[PDB]
Amino acid sequence: DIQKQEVREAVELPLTHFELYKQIGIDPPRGVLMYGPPGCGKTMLAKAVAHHTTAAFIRVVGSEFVQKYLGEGPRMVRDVFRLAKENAPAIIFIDEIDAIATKRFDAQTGADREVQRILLELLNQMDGFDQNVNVKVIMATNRADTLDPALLRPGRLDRKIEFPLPDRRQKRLIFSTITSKMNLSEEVDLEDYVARPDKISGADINSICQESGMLAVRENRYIVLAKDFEKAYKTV
Amino acid sequence: LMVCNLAYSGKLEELKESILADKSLATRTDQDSRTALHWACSAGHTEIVEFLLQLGVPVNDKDDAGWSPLHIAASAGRDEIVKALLGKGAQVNAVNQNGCTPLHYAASKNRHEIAVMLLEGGANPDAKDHYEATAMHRAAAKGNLKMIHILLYYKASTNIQDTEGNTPLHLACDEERVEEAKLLVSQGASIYIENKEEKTPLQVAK
Amino acid sequence: GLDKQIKEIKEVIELPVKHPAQPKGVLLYGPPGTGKTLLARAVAHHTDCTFIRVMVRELFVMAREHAPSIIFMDEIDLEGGSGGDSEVQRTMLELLNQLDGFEATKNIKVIMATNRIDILDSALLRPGRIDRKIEFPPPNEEARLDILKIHSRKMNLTRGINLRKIAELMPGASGAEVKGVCTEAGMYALRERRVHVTQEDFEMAVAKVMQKD
Repeated sequence: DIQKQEVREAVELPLTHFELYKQIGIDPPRGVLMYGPPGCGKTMLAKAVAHHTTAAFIRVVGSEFVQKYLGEGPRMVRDVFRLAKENAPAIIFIDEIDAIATKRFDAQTGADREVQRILLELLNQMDGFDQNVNVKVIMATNRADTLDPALLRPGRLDRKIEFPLPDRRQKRLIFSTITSKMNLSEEVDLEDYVARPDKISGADINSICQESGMLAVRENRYIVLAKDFEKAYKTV
Repeated sequence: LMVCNLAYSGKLEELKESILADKSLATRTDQDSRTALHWACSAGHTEIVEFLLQLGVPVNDKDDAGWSPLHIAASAGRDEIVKALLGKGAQVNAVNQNGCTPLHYAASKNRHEIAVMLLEGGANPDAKDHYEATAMHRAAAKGNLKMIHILLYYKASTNIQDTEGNTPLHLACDEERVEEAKLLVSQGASIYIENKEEKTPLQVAK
Repeated sequence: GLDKQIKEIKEVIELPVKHPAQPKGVLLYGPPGTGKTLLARAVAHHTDCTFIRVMVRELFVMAREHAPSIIFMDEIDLEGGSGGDSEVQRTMLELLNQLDGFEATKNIKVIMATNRIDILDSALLRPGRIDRKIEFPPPNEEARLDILKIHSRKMNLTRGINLRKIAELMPGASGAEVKGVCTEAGMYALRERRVHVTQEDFEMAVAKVMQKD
C-alpha cells in the first residue's frame, strides 16, 4: 500500500522518462534499497516490475564478481554498465550485498583491497551516472549492521524501503484483491488470516491463495474455503 | 455435489425439480460439509433459499469448522438473506472456527443495514473471538466511522483489549484516521490502556 | 560565522605554501553543520591540489600508496566502538608515524573528524605530542548565505528571488539542511517542471522546503 506504491513511484514512474532524461539531462537518484530479514521479499517486486514494465532486465543473484582475477572486476562491471547505458534501460538488481560490502580478513591479500578500490572506482562511476545515462540500480539486502555507509551515502541510495514483516493492511488488500475475482464465501476469513500471518512469516500470500485455488480446482469444491487456506499454510 | 452447482449457478426450476425428485438432496452435503443453503446463500439467490427454508432446512447447520449461514448473510452483503435467515431464527452468536460472530463480517464489509438487523435481533456488540478482538478493531482499522457510530447506537464498548493488548483506538490511530481518533477520544475511549508494546494511543498516532 | 576557521586555517594549511614547524594534524569537534568537508574541498579546490575522499588496515594501504595528500576522515564521522574505532585511530597513529617519520613533499597533512566521546579517546591516544586544536563552532547565518550562494551557482536561479528570507529563515539543527533544501528543491524542480526561470514556482519550492522543516 505504501511499500509497493513506493516501488512503483520510485522505479516505474521515472523509468518511462529515460527517453526524455536523455534529452533534458536531469537524472533523479536511482538507488532503491530494500530491507527486512524476517520478510522474504526481493522477488515479488522484481517480478512485478518484470511483468508490468517492458524494459531490459539484468538480474544478478548475489555477487557474481568474486572471481580470483583482480583485473576482471572493471571488465565485468564495465560490461554490465555499458550494456545498461548503451543496450537498453536495464534494471540492475544487485541482491545480497553483505558478502562483498564488508571486508572479510587478511588485509595484505591485495585482491579484496584491489577489488574494493575498484568498488570505489565504480562508485565514482555511479557518481558520474547521474547525468545523461539510462542506468537503473536497485539494491536489496537483509542485514544493514555490517554494510558500509559508503554505498548508503545520502545521494546514492535515497529510496530506503523497509519491509520487516507484511503489515495487516497489505494482508487485507492482498486477500481482497484475490477473493474479489475468485469465489467468495463466509469461510474465507480475514481476521485470523490477518493476525496469524502477522505472527508467522509468510511470503507470496497471493500465490498462496492461487495454490489454494489449485487445491480447490479438483472439480469437487466450487468455492475456496479456509480448509485449503490453512492447509496451504501448513503445506506451502 | 449437484445441488452445489444448481444452488450456486441459480438453477431455480432445476433445483426445485431435484428436491421434488429426491427429498434427500436438501440435507446431502459434499466434502465442504455444506448443503445447498450455503451455496445458494453464498451466490445470493433468495428464491432458492426461500424454497429450502420453506421446506424447513435446519438453518443452524454448521460445516466442519462451525460456520453458520448468517456469516454468509453478513459477509456477502445481502440484506434480504439477512431478513430470511433472521426470520427463520438464525443464531446471532454462532461460534465459527476462530470464534467470530456475523457482526464482525458485517462490520468488515461496511454493511450498515446488516449491522442494524443483526444487532436489532439481539447480537452481542462486545463478542470476542479466540484473538479477543471485536468488530470495532477491524472496522476502526479499515476506516469505517459510520459502522463505529451505529455500533455505539447499540451500546458497544470502545476499550476491548486485543491479543496484543491494543484497543479500537489503537487500530484507529494506526490507520491515521484523525476523525475516528478524535471522535473515539471524544466519546470516552480510554487513552491510558497500554498494549504489550507499552504504546499509548497518542504514541501510535503520528 | 566561519571567518575564524579560514583565518586560523590560512596559517596552518597555507604555511608550507610560500613561507619556506609544519603541523601534522588537526581535529574539529562539534555539530556537523558546515566546514567539515566543504572547507577542505573548497580550500583544496582554490589551491588546485588533489583531494580524494575516504578497511581497518586496507584503508591504511590506500593511505600508504596515496599517503602524500590532503586527507580527511569523512566516512567514519565503549565496548565495541572504542576498539572498532580504535582500529582507525591506530591507522592514523601509524599515519602520524609516517608523517612524523619522513616525507617526500611538503603540504602534506591529515585532518581528523570526531564529535563524541571518541574525542576523549583521541586525546587519550594523543598525549599532546603533535596536533593542532581548532574549535568547531556552529555556523551562523553569515556561514549560510554564502554557502547557499556557492551551493546555488551550480543550478539555474532567477534574478528576482530573495535569498535573505530563504537563507536566514533556516535555523535549528545544522547547516546541511541548506544542501538538503538544494537537493529537495531539485527533486521538486523536476517534479514541478519549471519552464525556464519561473519565480512564482521557485517560491512554491520555498514553500515545499519550508513545510519539511
